[PDB]
Amino acid sequence: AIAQLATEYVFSDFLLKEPTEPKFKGLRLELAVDKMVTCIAVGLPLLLISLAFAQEISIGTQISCFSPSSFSWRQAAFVDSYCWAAVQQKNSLQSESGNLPLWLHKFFPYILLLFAILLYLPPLFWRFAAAPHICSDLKFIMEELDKVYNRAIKAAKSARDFKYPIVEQYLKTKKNSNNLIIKYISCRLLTLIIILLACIYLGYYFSLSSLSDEFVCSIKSGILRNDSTVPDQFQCKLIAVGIFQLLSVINLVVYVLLAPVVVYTLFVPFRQKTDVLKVYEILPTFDVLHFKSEGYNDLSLYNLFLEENISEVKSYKCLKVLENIKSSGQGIDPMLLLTNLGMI
Amino acid sequence: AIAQLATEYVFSDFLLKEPTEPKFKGLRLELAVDKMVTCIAVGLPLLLISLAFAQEISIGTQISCFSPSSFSWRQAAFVDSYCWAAVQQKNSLQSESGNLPLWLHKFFPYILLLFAILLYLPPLFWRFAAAPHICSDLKFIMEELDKVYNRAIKAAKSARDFKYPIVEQYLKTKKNSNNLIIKYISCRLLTLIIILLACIYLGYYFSLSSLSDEFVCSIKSGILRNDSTVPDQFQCKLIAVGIFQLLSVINLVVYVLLAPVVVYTLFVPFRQKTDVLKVYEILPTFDVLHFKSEGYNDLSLYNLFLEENISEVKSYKCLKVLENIKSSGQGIDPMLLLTNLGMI
Amino acid sequence: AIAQLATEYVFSDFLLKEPTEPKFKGLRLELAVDKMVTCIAVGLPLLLISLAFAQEISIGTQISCFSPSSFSWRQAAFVDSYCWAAVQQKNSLQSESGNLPLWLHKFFPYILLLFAILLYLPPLFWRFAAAPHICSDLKFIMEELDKVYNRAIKAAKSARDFKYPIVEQYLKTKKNSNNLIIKYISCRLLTLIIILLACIYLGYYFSLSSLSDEFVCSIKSGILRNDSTVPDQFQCKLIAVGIFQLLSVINLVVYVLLAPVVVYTLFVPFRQKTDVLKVYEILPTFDVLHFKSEGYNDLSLYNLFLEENISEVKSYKCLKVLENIKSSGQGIDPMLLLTNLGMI
Amino acid sequence: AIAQLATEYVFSDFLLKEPTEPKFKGLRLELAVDKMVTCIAVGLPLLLISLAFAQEISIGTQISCFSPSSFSWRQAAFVDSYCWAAVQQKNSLQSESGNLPLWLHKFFPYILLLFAILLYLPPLFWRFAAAPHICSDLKFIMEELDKVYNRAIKAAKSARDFKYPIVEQYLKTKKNSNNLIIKYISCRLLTLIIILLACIYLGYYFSLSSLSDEFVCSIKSGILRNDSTVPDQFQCKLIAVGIFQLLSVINLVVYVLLAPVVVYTLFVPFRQKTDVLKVYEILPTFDVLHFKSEGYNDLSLYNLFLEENISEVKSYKCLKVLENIKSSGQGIDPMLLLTNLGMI
Ligand SMILES: CC(C)CCC[C@@H](C)[C@H]1CC[C@H]2[C@@H]3CC=C4C[C@@H](O)CC[C@]4(C)[C@H]3CC[C@]12C
Ligand SMILES: CC(C)CCC[C@@H](C)[C@H]1CC[C@H]2[C@@H]3CC=C4C[C@@H](O)CC[C@]4(C)[C@H]3CC[C@]12C
Ligand SMILES: CC(C)CCC[C@@H](C)[C@H]1CC[C@H]2[C@@H]3CC=C4C[C@@H](O)CC[C@]4(C)[C@H]3CC[C@]12C
Ligand SMILES: CC(C)CCC[C@@H](C)[C@H]1CC[C@H]2[C@@H]3CC=C4C[C@@H](O)CC[C@]4(C)[C@H]3CC[C@]12C
Ligand SMILES: *[C@@H]1O[C@H](CO)[C@@H](O)[C@H](O)[C@H]1NC(C)=O
Ligand SMILES: *[C@@H]1O[C@H](CO)[C@@H](O)[C@H](O)[C@H]1NC(C)=O
Ligand SMILES: *[C@@H]1O[C@H](CO)[C@@H](O)[C@H](O)[C@H]1NC(C)=O
Ligand SMILES: *[C@@H]1O[C@H](CO)[C@@H](O)[C@H](O)[C@H]1NC(C)=O
Repeated sequence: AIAQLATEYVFSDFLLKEPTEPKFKGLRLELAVDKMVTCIAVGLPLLLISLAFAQEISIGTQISCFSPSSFSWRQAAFVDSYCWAAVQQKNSLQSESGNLPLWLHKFFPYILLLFAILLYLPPLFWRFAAAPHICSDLKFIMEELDKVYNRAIKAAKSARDFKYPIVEQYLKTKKNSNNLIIKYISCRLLTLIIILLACIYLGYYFSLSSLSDEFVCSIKSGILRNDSTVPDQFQCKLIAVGIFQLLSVINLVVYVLLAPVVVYTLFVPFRQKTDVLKVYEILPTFDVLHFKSEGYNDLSLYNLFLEENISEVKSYKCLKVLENIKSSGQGIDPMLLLTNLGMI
Repeated sequence: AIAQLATEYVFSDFLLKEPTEPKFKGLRLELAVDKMVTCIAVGLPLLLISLAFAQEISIGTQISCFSPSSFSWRQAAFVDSYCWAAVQQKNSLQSESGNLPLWLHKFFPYILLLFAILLYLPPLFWRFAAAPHICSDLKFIMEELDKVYNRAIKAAKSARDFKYPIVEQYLKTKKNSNNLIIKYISCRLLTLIIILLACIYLGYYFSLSSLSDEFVCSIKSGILRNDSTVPDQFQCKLIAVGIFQLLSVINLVVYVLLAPVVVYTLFVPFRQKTDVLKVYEILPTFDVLHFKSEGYNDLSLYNLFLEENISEVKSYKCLKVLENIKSSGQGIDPMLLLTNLGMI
Repeated sequence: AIAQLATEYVFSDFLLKEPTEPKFKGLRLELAVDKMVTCIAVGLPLLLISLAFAQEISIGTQISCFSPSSFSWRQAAFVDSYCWAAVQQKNSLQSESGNLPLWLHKFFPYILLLFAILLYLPPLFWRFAAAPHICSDLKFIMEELDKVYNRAIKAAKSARDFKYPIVEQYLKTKKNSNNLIIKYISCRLLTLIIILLACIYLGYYFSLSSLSDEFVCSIKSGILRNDSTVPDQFQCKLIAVGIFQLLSVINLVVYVLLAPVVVYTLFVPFRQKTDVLKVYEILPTFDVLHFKSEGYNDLSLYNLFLEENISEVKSYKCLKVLENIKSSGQGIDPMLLLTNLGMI
Repeated sequence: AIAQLATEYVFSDFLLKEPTEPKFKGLRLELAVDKMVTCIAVGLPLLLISLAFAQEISIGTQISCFSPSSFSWRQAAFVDSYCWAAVQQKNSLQSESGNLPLWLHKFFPYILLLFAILLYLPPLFWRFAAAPHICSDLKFIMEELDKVYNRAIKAAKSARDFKYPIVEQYLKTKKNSNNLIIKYISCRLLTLIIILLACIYLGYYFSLSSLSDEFVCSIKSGILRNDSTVPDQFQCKLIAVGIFQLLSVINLVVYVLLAPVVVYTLFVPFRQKTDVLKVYEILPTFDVLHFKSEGYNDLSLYNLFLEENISEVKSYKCLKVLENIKSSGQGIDPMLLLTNLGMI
């Protein structure tokens, strides 16, 4: 049913499942824009395939050949099945557009599934090769931030009654290596390349004459060759090709809307904005240094992932509360922090 | 079965699922009127699609063409499938109303699913882009309110035997920025625009002549062109078009009933009523200031979400009990609060 | 299968599911008579729809038209499907009873599902708009009653070795406002109105001539108009209309049995009986005042919901044990209470 | 499949599900004989319905009409479906036995499902109206018995190193009111009445001539009336009527075996036997009084439910161990109790 496919592929959490494992607990490991680009680019061809054969849009078989009236039921079934299998054998069928449109019309679901798989591959490579590396580091950074917050408020609480910037040094180190960022821009670049190839294929397929689904087929190989009761050629038509083209144009539109999103995603430093650690600079136990910007290096990628997963950090939430209050400038940062009383 | 679709789409918790995650625990993050508008505007086209092809309303195929009596079973099947695929090819079919009604009749389920998806998109954008931002802030506000209540009753209990309005300052800050409110009114405005476009389409479709489902179809392209045994044209009829129109008028009625609800939702300040924090003004540890009204700013949105999710706050419940008792004015607020004894 | 539908709609907990949420834990929030009225009025039309097309009661298609013998299989299928779609087009079919019976016969499942949905709507509005408001208040009242019981037995225990009637004042306040009660009687009144409209429709439908399922149909629009091989008119019959009428009379009987139940439910003060708080009057820490009767106000509704959900209250259970023992009058209330020793 | 229905309706826990709720934990609330009577009287008609249409016992359609040889496939299908729908219209069909056997043959599954539902109704009324009332009281009685046992062994333990019979007074009070017992005998009496009505109907139906499934049917209303190619009348036969009668006699046999069980259940005092509290009379902290017998009052019903659910009571188990040992009379009750050492 149409509504079942709708639920399964947009309303269900299709490709939105969090990693079912206690190693990454609440950690996203895939940027929201990347998760939605993957969800679209993968589920749309699948949702389109499932629609192209919805039981109410499909009239029946995928091909019909119009055997003569003298032909029995089973002879007509033979003609249909033979021509269906004969869209490959170029000698049997004669089509005005060519044999390539026939191949594309028969194997359109396979090609869409191929595009879905190829578009799922880069997110899979990211989830397996580079997601744990960033997950461990991000979990460590969040733990260290919570610890420095607790120590800062404990020092402030003792005042109301070591000191090494380890996380800052770790991020300074991340500023050097660029392995994770080249992995990220490589998976994004393969996603963009496959999306553009899919756009090219879908634009070509939609550009077909729309009469290329009608091909002349001749069951005259083998012992049927010099047979006389069988006519020389049959007029076959590939049903559901109009549906294929109407769905291919939808896929092409969505993909050419998605490609600018991927291209923008490709520029990872430009997206690093709203410096997340700047809110921590108001802590005594934390050095006054953001030092996170301007590079095609893993530091910018970590900045993005921190900007995403930082809302889970309670200390960040309270510090951002104080920072927003500081916009008015009524009281003072350490006083409001001591008032806070939120170690964990 | 009809009853299965009924269960799935009204009696089941379709699109009423709470976010399956411990980040938002009992927090709604979608106003009840917005949740019901989404549920209706999305499930109704899906429920209608599933009904339009219920096994007891569908007689069989979606098209029937009445081949001549001389035609065999398979030749008639070819005529049916050819004309079904030929509602697209404008050269083959001749219809009094035009080819556009034929397109709309064949692809009515697809268009309804498209409307369902487009109507689901703004709630999805709200759930992903702006729901966590409001969720963290609302959870922090509820925690701070419980904390101030506990501190107020502890001070009162010590009397029977810091002091910074942090949440008030946070809300004062929210009064300034308007990012969340423009996100909210933007998703609501896109919902209204898509609902109005769906109303326009459904009113047009229902306005079709009701004989536009009968089209004359000619299987005479290719080698069949100069064939003589095949008649010049066939009288095809698109079954289940009357069902499509009867369901389109239902969808249009429900949508023109839903559009005023969305328009009213669009006026977020007007809906901010029954000042929820006013009940907290009777606490000594809480400054005597509501300061939440009159603006197209995120403060009004936060007021709505607080009015919704505030029933989960135990301190709010007890304070509202005292406030309602105060209507009689028998005793006194601090005495009844000390009697209360409900820290958590 | 018949037995599967039987299980699903009477033997399963259909529409008897407790709210899957920790906000209301064991709280009913829907009076037993209201829950059963909803279950009947909603599941009966669904159970009837599912029966009307049980695979053993359905002979096959919903319509049969008796084409001539010369007509091929596919031509007869065209006649059947055309007339099925032509019960709408009033020009094609000529029926003695009229076109309205034909519409009602084709769309009987849709009309029953519509009645099921409309009858489910008021309980849904109650569950979403007014159920949490009463749930929070009822949970607070139960907690306060358990607390006053514990304090009374602690005072009695200290004797064997504040004092503000907060819940009594809260109920006195509830005695004033009538928002919840007008919401309740409004949902009940809409339920009664929809039940009466369903009774009217089902009584009309069952009153049909029982030969209105036989209609004369003419496939002579379009190019078939002046065709000669096709006969002027076909004798079609809507199968499963007798089943529809036999099920409509069952639905009408059950609904006219249900309507007095809803009318009685409408009189909420009359149903407030067996004063539940009267059992608490034997506590020293509880003022000697029931003060719950005689009004179209939210207090009577709260009395009903307390009478329903009060069995979950342990203190109420023990107090009712003592009250029943007091019928004999052998010992004394405070002595038996001290003996009780059931703080929680 | 037959074996699937067998599993579902005898081997599965069909209608043996414990109440899925923490209010009644291990409490039966339905006497074993009543639970089995309900299970039989409800699942047997359902199991019979599912068997009457098992895919291997059903040859195909439920009716076959033997159109002439000249009739096409679709004309014969029309005759079959018309006569199927025409068992209702008394003018069309002429049967030797009458139209009532035809009605009963077509709607036999519906009538069996109706009997299953009506037989499920009294157990449902008991489970909803009177089960919680007895559940709370029984749980309280079990808790009080465990408490009195603990206090008795604590007094005995202190000897080796208040005093109010509250549960006895509660049962003395139960001896007065008869609301629960009239509810119980009323649900049992409705069960017996419905079982007897089902026996009457099944004995009548099985008494049919077994040729009443063959009826003469005439498709000659409407424009077919004066038609000549259609014969005057068709010989239709309702297949699966022999299966219906063979299953109706099985249902009747099981029901006339079940009716004496229900009649015996109706005599609730006679079933109150093996005085369960008599085992508690050997406790010092428990008064020496059974006081539970001889009445059409709720006390006898509570005696039955205690006899059923008392095995869950650990104190009862240990006391019955001591009572059985006392049959030999070797030692002494208080000494063996002190030896016991089973407070909980
Ligand atoms: C990502 C964006 C740019 C994609 C836009 C669609 C492009 C790729 C589509 C739309 C129209 C298409 C063309 C339509 C027709 C022809 C003629 C044919 O003999 C060769 C292919 C060719 C030349 C197609 C190549 C692909 C094409 C240019
Ligand atoms: C939201 C509310 C206002 C929607 C009401 C339905 C509207 C959009 C519907 C109802 C009747 C419809 C009209 C009916 C007939 C025609 C004639 C046709 O040649 C062009 C479209 C046109 C002019 C339709 C446009 C859309 C229409 C005006
Ligand atoms: C709730 C109770 C009162 C419902 C009882 C059923 C009522 C509503 C039914 C039973 C018989 C029905 C009538 C039977 C026949 C006709 C004649 C027709 O030309 C107009 C409708 C009319 C007049 C029906 C109106 C509805 C009706 C009166
Ligand atoms: C619970 C026990 C007593 C049930 C035993 C089955 C009874 C109810 C059955 C068995 C035989 C049946 C009888 C068989 C034949 C006829 C003749 C018919 O013209 C009227 C009904 C009547 C008179 C039946 C009435 C019901 C009947 C007496
Ligand atoms: C069929 O007959 C033709 C006659 O020209 C001949 O050339 C060909 O070889 C024959 N093929 C078979 C399968 O006999
Ligand atoms: C069919 O015959 C006609 C005769 O006018 C001719 O014009 C046309 O080209 C022929 N087409 C084919 C497929 O041979
Ligand atoms: C059918 O023939 C009749 C003859 O009177 C004519 O009036 C009508 O216009 C014709 N219709 C078509 C579709 O040719
Ligand atoms: C059928 O013909 C007979 C001839 O006596 C006539 O009485 C009857 O009215 C006719 N019915 C129709 C439907 O024309």
